[PDB]
Amino acid sequence: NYGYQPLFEDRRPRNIGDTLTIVLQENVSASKSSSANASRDGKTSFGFDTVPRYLQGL
Amino acid sequence: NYGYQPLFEDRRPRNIGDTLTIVLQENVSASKSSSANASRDGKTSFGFDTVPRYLQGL
Repeated sequence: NYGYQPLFEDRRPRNIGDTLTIVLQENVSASKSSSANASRDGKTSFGFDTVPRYLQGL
Repeated sequence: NYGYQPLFEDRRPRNIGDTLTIVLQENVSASKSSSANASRDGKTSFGFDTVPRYLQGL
């Protein structure tokens, strides 16, 4: 004797020892990315190629 | 016995121990960028290639 068994209810595990099918379908995909940058360029110049006479002391 | 179980309400977790499915879907993307620049160019010239006689002292 197996006890009350339903007639229209789906066949589910109910007690200890009942078997159940597991469809293993795992798909995990995690990602991360990052970046940082900095730049700085400078040029300076001053040339008195021909100095006038009133400014040759400076 | 499991207590009052609704019939048309969706199957939600209500008490401690109930299971809930989480669909992990994260998509975060932050960005920032900036720049600055400056420039300055100068030329000056004066040439008395042929100096007139009344101006040869200056």
